[PDB]
Order: sequence, then structure tokens, then C-alpha cells
Amino acid sequence: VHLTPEEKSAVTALWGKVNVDEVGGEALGRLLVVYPWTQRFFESFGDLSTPDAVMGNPKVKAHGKKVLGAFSDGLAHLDNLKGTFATLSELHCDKLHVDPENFRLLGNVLVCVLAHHFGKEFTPPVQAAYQKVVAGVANALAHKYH
Amino acid sequence: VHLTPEEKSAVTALWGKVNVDEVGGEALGRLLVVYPWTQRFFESFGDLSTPDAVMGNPKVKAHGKKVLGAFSDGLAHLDNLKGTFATLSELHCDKLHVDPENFRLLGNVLVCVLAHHFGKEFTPPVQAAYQKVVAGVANALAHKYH
Amino acid sequence: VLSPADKTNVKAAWGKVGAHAGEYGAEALERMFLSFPTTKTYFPHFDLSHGSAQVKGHGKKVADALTNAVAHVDDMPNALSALSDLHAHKLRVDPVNFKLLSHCLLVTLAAHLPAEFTPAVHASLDKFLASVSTVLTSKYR
Amino acid sequence: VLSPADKTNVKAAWGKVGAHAGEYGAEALERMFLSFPTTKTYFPHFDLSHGSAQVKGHGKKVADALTNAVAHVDDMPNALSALSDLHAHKLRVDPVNFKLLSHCLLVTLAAHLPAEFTPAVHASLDKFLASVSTVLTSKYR
Ligand code: HEM
Ligand code: HEM
Ligand code: HEM
Ligand code: HEM
Ligand SMILES: O=P(O)(O)O[C@H]1[C@H](OP(=O)(O)O)[C@@H](OP(=O)(O)O)[C@H](OP(=O)(O)O)[C@@H](OP(=O)(O)O)[C@H]1OP(=O)(O)O
Repeated sequence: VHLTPEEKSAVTALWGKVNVDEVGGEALGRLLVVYPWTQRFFESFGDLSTPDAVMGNPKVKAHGKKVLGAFSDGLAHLDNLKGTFATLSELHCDKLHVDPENFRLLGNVLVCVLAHHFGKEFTPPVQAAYQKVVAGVANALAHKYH
Repeated sequence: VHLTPEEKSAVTALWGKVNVDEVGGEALGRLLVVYPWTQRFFESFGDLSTPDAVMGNPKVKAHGKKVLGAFSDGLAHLDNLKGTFATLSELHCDKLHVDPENFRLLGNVLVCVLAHHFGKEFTPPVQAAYQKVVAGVANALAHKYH
Repeated sequence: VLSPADKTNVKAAWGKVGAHAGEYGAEALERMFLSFPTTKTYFPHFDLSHGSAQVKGHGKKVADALTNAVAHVDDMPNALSALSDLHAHKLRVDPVNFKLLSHCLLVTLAAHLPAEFTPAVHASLDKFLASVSTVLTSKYR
Repeated sequence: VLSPADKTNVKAAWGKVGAHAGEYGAEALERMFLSFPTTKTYFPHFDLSHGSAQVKGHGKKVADALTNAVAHVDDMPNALSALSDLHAHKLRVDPVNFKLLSHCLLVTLAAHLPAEFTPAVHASLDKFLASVSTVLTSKYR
């Protein structure tokens, strides 16, 4: 993914002020709610019968901290996203059996969450930057599928 | 893209048996018939209001040949599809204003056509190899859009 | 199908949009052009720079179209009937871009409504915008 | 919306698909699994090796579902009520995959029925498989 140097700047600058535990639960929570079929991979989490059930759901909260933390690892290696997530890619494929298209759905939910949280600060070019990032992460996680 | 030798082997072989003056017109023709909104870019070719009109149209066959000619250039330079289609990418984009999504549709229509021209010879693994090829082509043509 | 809560949810979210129509709608188009440049292939005749008059007036048109849709959420295929004609016979836009724009609309509502964009409203808007895309692309073939 | 011509093109072209329904459906499953490996994620409990009995088994159920749909081409949403309930609440397959399978069913028919796979029948079956998928993803949310 080609992030213009200023896009690189924007991504890293907006991310340095992100509450990773708050954004993760929120993003995974909303993916579960907006595209409820994604809940198929989480019948081990408990109650997910209502928007509130999800967003409050401690498993969903805890797990999201994991997803986004891994995500942060990618943001520190925009140069090599495939290698960064290669281990996770094999796991999602072989062990978790997750359609990679779900990665794209989440990437766009994460963008909606970042906009929600940052408001006007999430300018159109900042979105544009992050659209590349989430696409790059999604492609990176799909890379070891077979 | 990333074609193994058995793949570059499978592809090059089948392609040689391709009717250079029939497969191109056929792929482009069926594109305009199955996804009529694509007729928009060829209103200069005349009658396209029907399957026999579009199919039997001479500009459709003659232009489809040009298109297949370009594709041939791809099945030789799989290692660098971008440089090969760079110029075309800039043309379609800057002067032709063609939504690169149409490159994806045409690629899949080509596969249907190859399947139709080769029957049982178009085995699943030869298809798979050709899916990577047309994906690579549409991707390389979309590469200079902006 | 839009559930009862979907219609209520969208009505309250869209209402809060208020008179910021051509503003939100123009931001959404601009977000879409910058983030998915391929969508620009359809506006070659447009001045797509920041805050141009064409986008502004066009953003107002999309925003009003969505506002009408919300007021006619029970019978969208009838209200958007004329629009479905345009996009299908003239504009001839590829159905893939409809998703790209809905997403940019979601992001604009998110970035302007810190309170109204709950998970539930978010889920209901996405559904709503996908139903409008479905209609605008019904007559393609 | 499937026009009168479309319905005839399908009933007519799907007729030959009749006998070999099991060979065609399984071949379309194989082509999908090979041309688009992510689709395999939905069959982890399956033996996807070529010639597998499960693939052939399930291949016939899909073809037989498509034969039934063709027969009730005018009553598509209801004729598939229980099959859409399945996909939506139990299988929960991401809608993008249906497109992948559909293209593979078209390749499979192209390869077997050159006579009947005319540009027009090609278009009609595409519209047919597209709506079949629309019905199967209708109760997702
Ligand atoms: C931004 C993209 C994503 C990242 C970076 C990511 C990362 C990870 C991480 C770190 C784990 C924990 C691995 C372990 O338990 O050892 C995980 C587990 C999991 N992920 Fe993802 N993931 C992503 C997207 C998704 C999506 C979209 C889904 C499917 C909706 C998903 C489904 C799962 C599941 C099921 C688990 C196993 C959870 C469990 O412990 O029960 N992930 N993912
Ligand atoms: C397989 C991908 C494609 C290839 C390899 C390709 C290649 C070409 C080539 C070689 C030309 C000639 C331009 C020149 O003289 O240098 C051309 C022209 C053109 N292509 Fe494509 N093209 C592709 C896909 C498409 C698609 C999908 C469309 C859209 C429906 C499209 C629309 C056009 C148009 C409108 C022209 C202008 C021809 C005219 O009206 O005079 N192309 N293309
Ligand atoms: C969210 C759904 C969308 C709605 C509700 C919508 C609504 C409209 C409306 C109201 C018009 C103005 C019609 C008129 O009075 O002439 C229009 C025009 C147009 N739309 Fe859409 N549109 C949507 C999505 C898109 C997308 C996906 C594209 C393509 C990327 C598209 C491309 C255009 C273009 C090219 C025009 C003509 C602009 C001009 O020359 O004035 N629209 N749309
Ligand atoms: C053309 C559209 C499709 C048709 C008409 C179709 C039809 C069917 C039918 C009839 C069943 C059997 C259910 C029963 O026993 O009552 C089924 C099962 C299933 N379908 Fe689909 N399906 C379609 C697309 C897909 C796609 C895209 C996927 C995802 C790659 C998918 C994944 C499955 C799976 C996992 C099963 C369960 C297999 C088993 O346990 O035997 N289907 N499908
Ligand atoms: O080795 P990489 O840096 O990852 O780059 C290559 C490729 O370019 P080269 O093969 O010529 O190095 C393209 O990189 P970009 O120019 O787009 O950044 C890209 O192909 P696309 O045109 O499809 O974008 C593709 O993968 P991706 O695009 O997902 O980065 C990736 O190929 P491999 O990862 O297979 O080596």
C-alpha cells in the first residue's frame, strides 16, 4: 500500500492518541452488530442477542483489545504488513476458518469508529489514508490463505 | 501476479490454441450483453440494443481483437503486468474515464468464453490459473488510476 | 427488510442531519473521491476540487434524495423510482460504487454526530443505505 | 427482475443440466474451491480433495436446489424460504461468495452446454443466479 509520506504522518499522528482498549471493543462490537452474521465465529462469547448485549459483552470487549493491539503492530510496520501478520494469517485460515472478506468489513467498521471518535479531525484525507491502511492489513491477513 | 510453473505452463499451453479473431470479440461482446451498462463506453460502435446486434457487430469483433491482443502481451509478461499495461491504464483513466471495475467483469466474462471455446479441456485447475491471470490484468490496468 | 427499529433509528439519525444537507452530502462525495478515486471516472465533467460548486450542489441533491427516502422509508421503490431510471439508463454506474458511497455517508454521519451514531443506529443506517443502493440499481438489466 | 425471455432461457438451458445435475453441481463446487480458495473456509468439516464424495454429495444438493428454483422461477422468494433461513441464521456465508459460486456455475454450464450457452442465455442465467443469491441473503439482517 502506498501511503504518501504525509499519509504516513497522518496515520501515525492520529494513532498515537488512540485508546486501543476502547477502540478495539467498539470496532469488534459494531462488526458483530452491523453484520450480525459475523457472530458465527463467536458463539463462545456469550450474550450477543442485542446491540447492548454485544457492546457491553466483556468477551467481545477483551477480544477486541487483542485485535486492535495486533493492528497497532501493523501500524508500526507499514512497510511490511504481510510479514507482520503472517502468523495471524495462517491461524485465521487453518485454525479459525475465517473468510478474509470479514477483514474488509472490520477495516471499514474501524474507519467508522475512528471518525466517530475523532470527529472533524478525521478529515477526508485522513480517512483516505486509513482506507489504505485497513485495506493493507486485510490483504496482509488474507495473504497466507490457501 | 504469482503463478507457479505448473500454472504458467497450463496457461501458455491453452492460450496457444486460442482463436485470436474470435475469442476477443466474443468476450467483449458478451460483456455488453450481460452487463449492458458497459455499452455506455461504446456508443460510437452503433447498434448494441440486442444480443445479435452486439455480437454480430464488426466494430465489436475488431475491437475485441485489439483487446485480446493486449491480453496476449500479458500472458508473456506475468512477472511485470504493470509496465505492460501502465500506458493503457493511464489511457482508460485519463481519457476514457472507464471504471476499472469493468476490467474485472470482462476478465470473468473471458473465463466463461474460454470455458465455452474449450469445453472439458477447461478444467478447474486451468480455470484457477486463468482467474489469477485476468485478476492480474485488471489490477495492472487499474494501477495508474487516480 | 428494514425492521421497525430500523426506520425509527434512521429517522432520528437523519433528522439530526437537519439543514446540514448539502454540507454532509458534499463531504461524503469528497470523502468518496479521495478514498476511492475510481469513483471519479463518473464525474469527468465535474470540478472535483475542494468545495467546488458542482459537488456542493450535487451533494445537496444526494442529501435531499436520502431525506425523501427516509420520509418514504416504507415505500422507497416508489419514491426513488425516477432516480432508479437515471442511474440505470443514463449514468450507468457500476453497482460496486454504491457501497463505496454508503460507506462515505456512514463516515460523515459518524464524524458529525458523536451522540446519534450508536451501534444500533449505525447498523440501521448501513441497512437503509444498502436498501437505497438496491433500488437505485434495480433497473440495470 | 427476470423477464419472460429470461425465464424461458433458464428453463430451457437448465433442462440439459437436468440429468448430470450431480456432476455439474460438484464440478462448480470444485472450480469455486480452486479458483477462489477463501470459499473453502465454509467447508472445514468437508473433504475437499478432488473427486471427494462429500463434494459430489453436496454438489447434487446445490444443483437440485437450483432445479427447484428454476421450476418456481415466479415464486423464488417463497420457494426458497427454508434455504434462505439456513444460509442467514445457520451458515451465515458472506454474500460476496455467492457471486463466486455463480460465476463458477456459469463456467460449468459454458463448458458443458456450448449450444445452449448463448450470449443471451448467458445473460439470463447470470440474472437468474444473481436473484437466487439475493433471496438466499435476504434474511441476514
Ligand atoms: C483487523 C483484523 C484482525 C486482526 C488484526 C485480528 C487479530 C486476531 C488476534 C490477535 C486474535 C487472537 C489469536 C489467539 O487467540 O491466539 C484473533 C482471534 C480471532 N479472530 Fe481475528 N483478527 C482480525 C479480524 C477478525 C475478524 C474480522 C474475524 C471474524 C469475524 C476474526 C475472528 C477471530 C476469531 C474467531 C478468533 C478466535 C477467537 C477466540 O479466541 O475464540 N478476526 N484475531
Ligand atoms: C481486458 C482489459 C482491457 C484491455 C486489455 C483493454 C485494452 C484496450 C486497448 C488496447 C484499447 C486501445 C487504445 C489505443 O488505441 O491505444 C482499448 C480501448 C478502449 N477500451 Fe479497453 N481494454 C480493457 C478493458 C476495457 C473495458 C472493460 C472497457 C469498458 C467497457 C474498455 C473500454 C475501452 C474503450 C471505450 C476504448 C476506446 C475505443 C474506441 O471507442 O475507439 N476497455 N482498450
Ligand atoms: C447513495 C446513493 C446515491 C443517490 C441517493 C444518488 C442520487 C443522485 C441524484 C439525486 C442525482 C441527481 C439527479 C438529477 O436531478 O439530475 C444523481 C446524479 C448522479 N449520480 Fe448518483 N446517487 C447515489 C450514488 C451515486 C454513485 C454510486 C455514483 C457514481 C459513483 C453516482 C453517480 C452520479 C452521477 C454521475 C450523477 C450525475 C451528476 C451530474 O452530472 O449532475 N451516484 N445521483
Ligand atoms: C447458488 C447459491 C447456493 C445454493 C443455491 C446453495 C444451496 C445449498 C443447499 C441446498 C444446501 C443444503 C442444505 C440442506 O441440506 O437443506 C447448502 C448447504 C451449504 N451451503 Fe449453500 N448454496 C449456495 C451458495 C453457497 C455458498 C456461496 C457458500 C459459501 C461458499 C455456501 C455454503 C454452504 C454450506 C457450508 C453448506 C452446508 C454443507 C453441509 O454441511 O452439507 N452455499 N447450500
Ligand atoms: O513485494 P511487494 O512490495 O509486496 O509488491 C508486490 C507488487 O509489486 P512487485 O511484485 O512489483 O514488487 C505490488 O505492490 P504495489 O506496487 O501495488 O505496492 C502488489 O500488487 P497490486 O498491484 O496487486 O497492488 C503486490 O501485492 P499487494 O498489492 O497486495 O501489496 C505485491 O505482491 P506480493 O506480495 O505477491 O509479492
